Amino acid sequence: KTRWTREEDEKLKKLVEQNGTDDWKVIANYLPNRTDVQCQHRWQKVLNPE
Ligand code: NA
Repeated sequence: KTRWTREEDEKLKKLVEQNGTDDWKVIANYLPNRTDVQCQHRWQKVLNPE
């Protein structure tokens, strides 16, 4: 239940740009306390502000 920080969002965006989205476990590996699913969901949100 940890809120997302701007630094996390930026890291998330760059991690996806460099690695792609075929493996969310790779992306999550670099975001402490964030799982693959949490990273995919956040990414979808940052792409289109709900
Ligand atoms: Na993680």
